[PDB]
Amino acid sequence: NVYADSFVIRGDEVRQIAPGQTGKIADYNYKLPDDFTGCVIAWNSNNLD
Amino acid sequence: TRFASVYAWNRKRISNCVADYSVLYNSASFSTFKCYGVSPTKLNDLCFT
Ligand SMILES: CCCCC/C=C\C/C=C\CCCCCCCC(=O)O
Repeated sequence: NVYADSFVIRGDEVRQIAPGQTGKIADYNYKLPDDFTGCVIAWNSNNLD
Repeated sequence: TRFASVYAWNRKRISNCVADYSVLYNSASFSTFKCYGVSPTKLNDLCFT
């Protein structure tokens, strides 16, 4: 059951995309479960955005 | 305004206050934040000595 979720954030908030993290993004915007099975991918897009 | 040098680092005591770090969500962004003997998601329900 494959799903792909996409969005944009700033550079130093990429560390908050993990199962057990706290902060502005992990609290009010996007949270991952503790029993997560998947992969997390990010890359710089300073040219486009 | 000005921080100390690494060889002569500083140290101050914190006591008699309430730890509410949500007030930092609009002023400061941290590239590094790691905790060791506790979980980041449990800091809201504890008391410190
Ligand atoms: C100088 C006051 C010290 C605070 C009182 C001491 C301990 C309180 C408990 C944990 C420290 C809070 C970390 C704040 C930075 C995390 C911000 C974030 O969520 O990204």
